Amino acid sequence: GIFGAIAGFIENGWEGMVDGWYGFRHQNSEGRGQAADLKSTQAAIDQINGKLNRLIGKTNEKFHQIEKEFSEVEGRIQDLEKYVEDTKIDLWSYNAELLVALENQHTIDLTDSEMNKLFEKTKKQLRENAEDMGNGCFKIYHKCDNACIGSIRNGTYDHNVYRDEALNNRFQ
Amino acid sequence: GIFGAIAGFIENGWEGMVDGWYGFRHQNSEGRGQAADLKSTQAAIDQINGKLNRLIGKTNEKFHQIEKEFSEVEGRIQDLEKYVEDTKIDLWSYNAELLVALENQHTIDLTDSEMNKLFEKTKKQLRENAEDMGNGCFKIYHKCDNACIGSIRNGTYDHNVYRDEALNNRFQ
Amino acid sequence: GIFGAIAGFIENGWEGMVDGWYGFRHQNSEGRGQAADLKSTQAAIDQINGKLNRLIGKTNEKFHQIEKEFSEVEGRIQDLEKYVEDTKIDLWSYNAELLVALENQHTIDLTDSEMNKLFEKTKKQLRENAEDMGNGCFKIYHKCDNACIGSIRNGTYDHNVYRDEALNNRFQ
Amino acid sequence: PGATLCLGHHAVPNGTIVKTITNDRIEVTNATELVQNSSIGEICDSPHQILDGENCTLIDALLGDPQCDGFQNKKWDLFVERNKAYSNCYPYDVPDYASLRSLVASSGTLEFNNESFNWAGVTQNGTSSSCIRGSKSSFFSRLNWLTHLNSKYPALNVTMPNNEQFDKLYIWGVHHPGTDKDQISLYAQSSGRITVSTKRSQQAVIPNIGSRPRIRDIPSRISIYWTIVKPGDILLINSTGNLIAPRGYFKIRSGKSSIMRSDAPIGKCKSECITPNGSIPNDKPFQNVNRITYGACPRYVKQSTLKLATGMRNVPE
Amino acid sequence: PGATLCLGHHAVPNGTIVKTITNDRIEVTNATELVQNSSIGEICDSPHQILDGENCTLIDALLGDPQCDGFQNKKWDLFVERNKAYSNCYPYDVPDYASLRSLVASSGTLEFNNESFNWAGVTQNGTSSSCIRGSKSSFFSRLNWLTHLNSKYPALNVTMPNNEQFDKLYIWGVHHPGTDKDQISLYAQSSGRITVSTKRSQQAVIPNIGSRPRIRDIPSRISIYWTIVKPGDILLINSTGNLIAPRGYFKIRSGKSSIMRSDAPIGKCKSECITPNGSIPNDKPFQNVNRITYGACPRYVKQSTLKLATGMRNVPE
Amino acid sequence: PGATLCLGHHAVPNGTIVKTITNDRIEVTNATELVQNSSIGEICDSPHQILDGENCTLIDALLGDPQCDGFQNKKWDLFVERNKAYSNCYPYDVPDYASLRSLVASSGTLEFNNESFNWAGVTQNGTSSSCIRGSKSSFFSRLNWLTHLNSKYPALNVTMPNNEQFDKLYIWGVHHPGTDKDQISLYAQSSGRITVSTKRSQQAVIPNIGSRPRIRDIPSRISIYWTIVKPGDILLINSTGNLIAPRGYFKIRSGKSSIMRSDAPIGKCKSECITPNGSIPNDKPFQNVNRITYGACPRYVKQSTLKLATGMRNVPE
Ligand SMILES: CC(=O)N[C@@H]1[C@@H](O)[C@H](O[C@@H]2O[C@H](CO)[C@H](O)[C@H](O[C@@H]3O[C@H](CO)[C@@H](O[C@@H]4O[C@H](CO[C@]5(C(=O)O)C[C@H](O)[C@@H](NC(C)=O)[C@H]([C@H](O)[C@H](O)CO)O5)[C@H](O)[C@H](O)[C@H]4O)[C@H](O)[C@H]3NC(C)=O)[C@H]2O)[C@@H](CO)O[C@H]1O
Ligand SMILES: CC(=O)N[C@@H]1[C@@H](O)[C@H](O[C@@H]2O[C@H](CO)[C@H](O)[C@H](O[C@@H]3O[C@H](CO)[C@@H](O[C@@H]4O[C@H](CO[C@]5(C(=O)O)C[C@H](O)[C@@H](NC(C)=O)[C@H]([C@H](O)[C@H](O)CO)O5)[C@H](O)[C@H](O)[C@H]4O)[C@H](O)[C@H]3NC(C)=O)[C@H]2O)[C@@H](CO)O[C@H]1O
Ligand SMILES: CC(=O)N[C@@H]1[C@@H](O)[C@H](O[C@@H]2O[C@H](CO)[C@H](O)[C@H](O[C@@H]3O[C@H](CO)[C@@H](O[C@@H]4O[C@H](CO[C@]5(C(=O)O)C[C@H](O)[C@@H](NC(C)=O)[C@H]([C@H](O)[C@H](O)CO)O5)[C@H](O)[C@H](O)[C@H]4O)[C@H](O)[C@H]3NC(C)=O)[C@H]2O)[C@@H](CO)O[C@H]1O
Ligand SMILES: *[C@@H]1O[C@H](CO)[C@@H](O[C@@H]2O[C@H](CO)[C@@H](O[C@@H]3O[C@H](CO[C@H]4O[C@H](CO)[C@@H](O)[C@H](O)[C@@H]4O)[C@@H](O)[C@H](O[C@H]4O[C@H](CO)[C@@H](O)[C@H](O)[C@@H]4O)[C@@H]3O)[C@H](O)[C@H]2NC(C)=O)[C@H](O)[C@H]1NC(C)=O
Ligand SMILES: *[C@@H]1O[C@H](CO)[C@@H](O[C@@H]2O[C@H](CO)[C@@H](O[C@@H]3O[C@H](CO[C@H]4O[C@H](CO)[C@@H](O)[C@H](O)[C@@H]4O)[C@@H](O)[C@H](O[C@H]4O[C@H](CO)[C@@H](O)[C@H](O)[C@@H]4O)[C@@H]3O)[C@H](O)[C@H]2NC(C)=O)[C@H](O)[C@H]1NC(C)=O
Ligand SMILES: *[C@@H]1O[C@H](CO)[C@@H](O[C@@H]2O[C@H](CO)[C@@H](O[C@@H]3O[C@H](CO[C@H]4O[C@H](CO)[C@@H](O)[C@H](O)[C@@H]4O)[C@@H](O)[C@H](O[C@H]4O[C@H](CO)[C@@H](O)[C@H](O)[C@@H]4O)[C@@H]3O)[C@H](O)[C@H]2NC(C)=O)[C@H](O)[C@H]1NC(C)=O
Ligand SMILES: *[C@@H]1O[C@H](CO)[C@@H](O[C@@H]2O[C@H](CO)[C@@H](O[C@@H]3O[C@H](CO)[C@@H](O)[C@H](O)[C@@H]3O)[C@H](O)[C@H]2NC(C)=O)[C@H](O)[C@H]1NC(C)=O
Ligand SMILES: *[C@@H]1O[C@H](CO)[C@@H](O[C@@H]2O[C@H](CO)[C@@H](O[C@@H]3O[C@H](CO)[C@@H](O)[C@H](O)[C@@H]3O)[C@H](O)[C@H]2NC(C)=O)[C@H](O)[C@H]1NC(C)=O
Ligand SMILES: *[C@@H]1O[C@H](CO)[C@@H](O[C@@H]2O[C@H](CO)[C@@H](O[C@@H]3O[C@H](CO)[C@@H](O)[C@H](O)[C@@H]3O)[C@H](O)[C@H]2NC(C)=O)[C@H](O)[C@H]1NC(C)=O
Ligand SMILES: *[C@@H]1O[C@H](CO)[C@@H](O)[C@H](O)[C@H]1NC(C)=O
Ligand SMILES: *[C@@H]1O[C@H](CO)[C@@H](O)[C@H](O)[C@H]1NC(C)=O
Ligand SMILES: *[C@@H]1O[C@H](CO)[C@@H](O)[C@H](O)[C@H]1NC(C)=O
Ligand SMILES: *[C@@H]1O[C@H](CO)[C@@H](O)[C@H](O)[C@H]1NC(C)=O
Repeated sequence: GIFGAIAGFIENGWEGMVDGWYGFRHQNSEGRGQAADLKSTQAAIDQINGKLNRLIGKTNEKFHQIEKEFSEVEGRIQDLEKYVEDTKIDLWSYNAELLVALENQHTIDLTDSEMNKLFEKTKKQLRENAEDMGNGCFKIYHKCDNACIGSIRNGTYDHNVYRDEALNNRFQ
Repeated sequence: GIFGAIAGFIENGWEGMVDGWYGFRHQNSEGRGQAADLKSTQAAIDQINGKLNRLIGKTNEKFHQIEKEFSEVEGRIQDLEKYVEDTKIDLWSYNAELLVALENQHTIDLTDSEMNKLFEKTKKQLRENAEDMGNGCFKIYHKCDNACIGSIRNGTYDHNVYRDEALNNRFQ
Repeated sequence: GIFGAIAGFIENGWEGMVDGWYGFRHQNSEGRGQAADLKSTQAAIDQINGKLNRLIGKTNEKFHQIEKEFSEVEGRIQDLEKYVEDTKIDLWSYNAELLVALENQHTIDLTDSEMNKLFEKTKKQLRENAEDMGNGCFKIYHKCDNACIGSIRNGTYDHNVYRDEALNNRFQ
Repeated sequence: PGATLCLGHHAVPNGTIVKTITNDRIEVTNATELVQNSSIGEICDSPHQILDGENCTLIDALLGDPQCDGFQNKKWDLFVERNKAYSNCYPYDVPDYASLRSLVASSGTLEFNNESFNWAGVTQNGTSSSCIRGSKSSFFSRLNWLTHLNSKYPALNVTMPNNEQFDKLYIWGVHHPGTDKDQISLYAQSSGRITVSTKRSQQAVIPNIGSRPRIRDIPSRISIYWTIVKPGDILLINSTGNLIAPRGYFKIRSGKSSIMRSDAPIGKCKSECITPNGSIPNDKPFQNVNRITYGACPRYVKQSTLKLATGMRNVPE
Repeated sequence: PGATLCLGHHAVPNGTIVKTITNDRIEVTNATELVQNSSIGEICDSPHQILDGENCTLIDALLGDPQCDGFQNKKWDLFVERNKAYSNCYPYDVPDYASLRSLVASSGTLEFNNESFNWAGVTQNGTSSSCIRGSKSSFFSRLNWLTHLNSKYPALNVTMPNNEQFDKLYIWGVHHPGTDKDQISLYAQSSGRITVSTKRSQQAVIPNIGSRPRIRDIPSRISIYWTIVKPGDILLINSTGNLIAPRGYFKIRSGKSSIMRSDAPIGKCKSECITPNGSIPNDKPFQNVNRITYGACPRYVKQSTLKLATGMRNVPE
Repeated sequence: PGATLCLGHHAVPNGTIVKTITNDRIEVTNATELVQNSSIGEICDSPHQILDGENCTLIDALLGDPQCDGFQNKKWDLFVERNKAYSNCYPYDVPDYASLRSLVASSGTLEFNNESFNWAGVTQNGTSSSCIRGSKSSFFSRLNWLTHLNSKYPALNVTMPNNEQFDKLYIWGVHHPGTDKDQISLYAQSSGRITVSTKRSQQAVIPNIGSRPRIRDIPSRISIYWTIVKPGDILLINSTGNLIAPRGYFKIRSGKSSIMRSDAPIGKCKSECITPNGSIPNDKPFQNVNRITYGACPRYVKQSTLKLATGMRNVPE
């Protein structure tokens, strides 16, 4: 991925997370748990559904056309009819090949981006109370119970509440 | 956006900024103000103008071609003439649709990138004298008058001048 | 570049580095040196080779087709044969032009991304022992001899060994 | 002690390989197929009005081959021409056969209106044992084989004005006798002329006498021609022998009708897209079933499969 | 107290909706239209040399229809053929009419050089009341209607060598009399032959006698043919009746000339791109005005609008 | 003192300019050319079986022009037709010449099987001084010029059944005498008829008498026609004069064979892609050498160069 998160500084995915595409795993004093992040999951799904919406169920109507199979040798005109159809099929086959390759590259990059976005969002939320371990995990330098973890996942974490405790543990 | 700045950690744009695409808003002891960043604005405009330069005013010359409207029923040859033109129009309509969709996606991402670039550039400039609040705003932990703000916008800010004052305010 | 590293916060490339695409330059107590990073170099080369693999040596076989040069004026049928071929050539010329422009834009962005990835990887490795100077260089706040520099390049740098020394030098 | 907060993404045990710009084989959590590669094996009779030609080609249904009498005045969105179809009337050919078949198929109708031509002085309704209808010698239902009366073939000069608001399609022919003996026997003179004209067009045909290989014991041949008469114009037939006369005109329309060669059976189902292999679903944008299609159809491509990634890269364990 | 430094981007109160790969409706600060959907309603007479055919088709200007005498020896980049144009001379047709019209339009010139053929023994300059020029019975200006002299039509055998450095285009014809009486009246024998040949080509036509519906009281018809003579080759005309002779040759050139059917008026303006609707600007890469174009034109597409984003995403308030 | 650790990338002193979506001129460390713009100037004789026509067109090799006797029964993947080729036998033309040349070139073989036709009552093996073979007057090797015997041309009515498992291609012709004197001299009657038919097709030709410009002192002309006979069908030839008879049939096949006009010499080398300019390498996906190609070839484009970046942006010093 072009952002370096998925298959990057995040070592691997979680087969155990089945209610979301992105999420949090925590270990604190009350145990260890898992929770999916709905907003980032929805953001990736909406973009992929936007791709599907303009590729699926959008066929054009064609009716009377040219003949494309021939039982007799005819020469010039039949050569042109065959050449016209072979030309068209090759150009559409090229369109289809390029389309899928471009879309898949973009899909991998956009899902990698959503993972990086959630990581950056969480990092800025923690301010001076945590340090990036480099593998997608934050070392939080204060007691952070389940309500505290839930406040980070909900976006309501107030870093000033724990700042004095965290700075003391960080900078010994 | 794939970088998460525009319509991302930056809540909304500034309708009040009319001399640039990207810029700074500050509040200090001398008041609050606004200033556009010319280099990042120019970088985004140059790339979009590069797109326009190869799409606008680049038409090909065609002269004598095939007939495309018919008043009489003729059969085989007319079927082929109509099929050739319908094939061509569909392929060019596909080209035009895909072109605009790809370019617009890239334009949104490149303008999002230029916003992220300016944010990262400013962040590194401030070193240990400021903290990212997470909404595109920096909390600067020292007295920073208009000349001090102007030095950040000009790229001449010397972090060592204020480091002792900032570290003292940051780490109480 | 869309990530802002190459031709961005990295001022220029190193003509003196001929064994890799990305690498490290250091100055410490034992001197100053240079070393290429193989993994990031290989990552960029593998992606470009993936592009070349589906563009080079993949031609289709065509045999008997239509005539494309004419010595006599014939009228309707010759008009169609010429129009069919001119239509095909224009669509393939468009395909080739768009293909190269898209691939080159992606190649510049992916090589810029690999540079940014290596920078971010090194930054997280240093934890609180170094500061980003903003030009792709880290100021390391502890004595870091050649073995210490080599541990950073190898990914085996233990930040806890130097943390007390670094924090003392950083926060005077 | 503090806490650890780890950011991550999901993964699946059953990934799917897709292609990208940089990699021909990369595994994502999920994908969807963009190339339809199967048909249900039958042509659904909805929503397009299907006409199964059975043993009849469209041209044979047009001329009035005896096995095609059930097709009189029928209409269709898609005429399905079976590969088993065969002719069983007087031996004939159509110069530019493909164009007549195309324009009738595109018109989508075999509506025929009888007209009373003034064939004064000749014998009408000639028949042949090569064209049996009801155990008797007969002929194309829409054509009138004119021959001599009392060993006289007086010159024909007949008009038929088009006072309608639509175009008329006239099907007529020229009989090529096998021998000069047959030419005398049928038309009482050594050589015929046929001139069919309007204010906009003229068609002149001379019969070509000679032995052709026998079909149902007939060494002669008929050549089929057609003429379109615009409103306010007039059909003028001027002949001194060998004329296979029309019995009226066909309505010629414009619309979405066509013809398809297929051996697939007709089924009672609904499908927008028809191929000679049968109907195919049209949810996917591409298909590799058949380059011949009718209706709202995916575009034919050479690839048998194209997987569109619908999830992130799969990074297990 | 410190300070706060906020990074941001602009926004506008009047955004524009565009499409992307992931969204069919997303608002950006500004966009530009890539599909030209309007014309000024007139064909600009610069920079292409326009020839307004008015009441004359190109073929009628070629043959010399009396209302087309002002078009003699004219040249054009684009010949504009009006839908009101009508023929007003002897009734004629052109086998492969579309090809003759195409090759003359592509040649871009009606330059005609008279040549003196040796029509020894026949009457020249036949006329008809169906082709009035100056209140008198006349004929196509570039064609020579030959008839009998003293009830004799001696066989014609005439040559015309091409000693020029360019190709010659010869227009000639065959008269199809309405009756055998007319055939005798005009050519003094029961059947004509016409053979027009060079060292590279041969054309042989037999007249077809028969009544056609009358146009300006004429039941006869002329069929128009053409022959190209290369430098160093020779035109050989060999006929025993019914020959509509050429009066010379047309220069046939190669270049950028063409023909367009249009009813739009000609205006005094400048525009590179011409459509039957009128001239259109060519700044945009695509257009949905007309699939028929001439000049430096945007490419025809089915879409009526395609908005190219020229600014960032618009995020107001 | 600490240490400084700088991250960076390489650069080169000799960059290459490429195009992107946003920039027409941007310098990268390296690029590769995607448009082949050169040929080696010769057509490699491997891996495709090349047949150098030399002085012979394919049609002249088909009919049996004396300078083409070495081409009898030859086969080819690509027939190379030289622009210097010229005919040197009886003057002839082929209606739809391009189609006969196309179907024979696509068939890829001149295998010819002699058949014994029963030309009872006529003189065979007519010759002409316009077609010299071995310093004697001769004729097309695959054609049989039939003329009168004892001033009698009895009507011909000959059959030749196709009892093989493949299609037969028959080449025959019609002689157009220059004068009525020649018609009597050759065929002992004033007008000929030719009818060539099968159970599926019929072809009838009438000779057209008239003077054509002389080629090798011959004012007459032959017109070449062809007929394909399916297995189980029969060829029937029915003529009373002017028949240029076939001596047998050609095998007609399906495959990858074709024909190309070129003056490039044949070389002893290997190359999948052939153009009239000569063989070109096919490593690149596009080429601007020639729109005419044969084999595994890059696609023709209008651009003379397209540089694909294979390295990062070059940022020196
Ligand atoms: C007073 C007097 O002397 N008057 C003279 C007349 O007698 C004379 O008429 C001719 O008389 C001879 C007598 O020997 C003969 O009967 C002529 O009739 C033809 O005969 C041949 C030989 O049998 C026959 O050929 C056979 O045809 C069949 C097929 O037959 C049909 C069919 O297709 O079913 C019969 C149809 O009625 C007929 N259609 C029409 C509209 O008449 C067609 C048609 O003739 C063919 O399809 C055209 O090819 O044929 C089969 O093909 C056998 O293989 C074949 O041998 C002809 O069919 C008979 N012709 C007719 C019209 O019936 C008879 O004309 C007259 C002229 O000679 O002169 C008077 O003075
Ligand atoms: C000594 C002796 O006896 N000599 C004999 C000759 O007399 C004889 O000549 C024929 O004589 C009869 C006498 O009754 C008659 O006049 C013949 O002339 C034709 O007459 C018919 C009947 O009126 C006429 O048909 C009418 O044609 C007009 C249109 O007229 C023009 C036109 O288009 O304007 C007149 C043009 O001059 C003419 N063009 C040329 C080059 O001659 C054309 C052309 O004939 C037609 O366009 C061809 O279709 O016609 C209108 O169409 C009316 O509706 C129609 O009734 C013919 O036009 C007259 N033909 C001519 C050539 O003028 C006259 O030939 C001779 C042969 O019978 O035998 C001698 O022994
Ligand atoms: C007892 C009695 O009286 N019987 C009568 C016969 O005599 C008579 O036959 C005719 O007799 C006259 C006598 O003056 C004459 O010889 C006729 O022969 C033709 O003569 C002309 C004039 O020279 C000649 O034209 C020249 O042809 C050459 C080319 O010659 C060839 C060639 O192409 O090489 C010769 C070939 O053999 C011939 N091919 C065949 C298959 O016969 C071809 C062919 O004829 C042409 O290619 C067709 O265009 O020609 C050159 O073109 C000169 O420029 C040209 O002047 C003809 O070629 C001679 N024709 C033949 C067949 O040889 C002779 O027929 C008979 C009929 O009048 O009536 C009896 O009662
Ligand atoms: C130019 O040359 C062609 C070719 O020779 C001639 O055309 C042939 O004409 C003859 C009649 O003259 C045709 O012969 C007929 O064939 C029919 C089909 O024969 C096949 O089928 C039967 C069984 O149905 C087999 O026994 C036979 O072996 C074949 O396999 C027969 O049904 C006919 O028989 C009937 O008529 C004859 C004749 O009166 C009676 O004796 C019989 O008892 C029976 O009633 C007949 O044999 C032949 O088919 C034609 N061939 C082609 C290819 O068309 C042309 O006539 C000639 N042109 C001129 C002007 O002469
Ligand atoms: C094969 O059959 C066709 C069709 O019947 C014949 O062609 C017709 O020939 C007749 C003449 O024989 C033509 O009749 C002429 O029609 C002209 C146009 O008539 C219309 O316009 C007039 C007013 O201008 C109306 O009054 C009339 O009702 C029509 O609406 C008339 O102008 C002619 O009149 C002049 O000539 C006659 C005859 O001499 C004089 O009596 C008159 O006073 C006047 O001077 C004339 O009536 C008819 O138009 C032809 N029809 C077609 C479709 O072409 C062929 O002749 C026939 N073939 C053979 C060989 O016989
Ligand atoms: C319809 O009209 C055409 C055109 O006039 C006639 O066709 C011409 O017919 C004559 C014969 O009647 C042909 O004349 C022959 O030309 C040959 C080529 O001449 C060129 O080359 C020679 C040198 O080889 C030069 O001297 C000459 O100037 C030319 O440049 C000559 O080789 C012939 O000469 C031989 O025959 C004559 C006649 O017997 C002898 O006197 C000579 O000694 C010599 O043996 C001859 O001159 C002419 O080429 C034809 N022209 C065309 C264009 O085909 C038709 O005949 C006529 N139709 C009818 C039915 O009459
Ligand atoms: C189109 O129809 C017209 C009229 O029906 C045909 O004209 C007619 O042609 C016949 C000949 O086929 C003429 O009969 C002749 O009668 C005279 C009597 O003197 C005689 O000399 C001839 O031997 C022949 O028997 C008839 O008079 C004539 N009618 C008219 C009004 O001219 C015409 O032939 C038809 N054209 C075609 C191509 O069928
Ligand atoms: C091409 O032109 C040539 C020459 O001009 C034509 O040849 C000529 O044809 C006529 C017949 O149409 C011949 O006249 C005949 O005269 C004899 C006298 O004995 C007589 O028996 C016939 O009834 C007829 O009147 C003439 O002699 C002849 N000339 C030559 C030199 O052969 C030829 O017919 C033209 N071809 C075409 C297709 O128009
Ligand atoms: C196809 O071949 C057949 C048979 O070979 C041809 O039929 C034959 O045609 C000739 C006329 O060209 C007939 O000869 C005639 O003989 C009578 C004797 O009474 C006489 O009146 C005539 O003047 C002529 O000499 C011959 O009888 C006839 N044979 C048969 C069996 O009918 C036919 O002409 C050929 N068709 C073509 C288009 O070449
Ligand atoms: C995979 O994607 C397709 C297309 O959106 C969807 O129908 C299918 O349910 C997806 N599979 C899973 C397991 O979500
Ligand atoms: C459809 O029919 C064509 C023609 O017979 C055949 O080549 C193709 O394999 C068929 N495809 C399927 C999916 O049945
Ligand atoms: C241009 O003319 C065509 C043909 O009449 C018509 O269909 C189309 O609507 C016209 N477009 C404009 C913009 O006038
Ligand atoms: C190839 O031949 C064509 C036709 O003569 C010519 O236009 C073109 O310039 C040639 N190209 C090369 C590379 O020789």
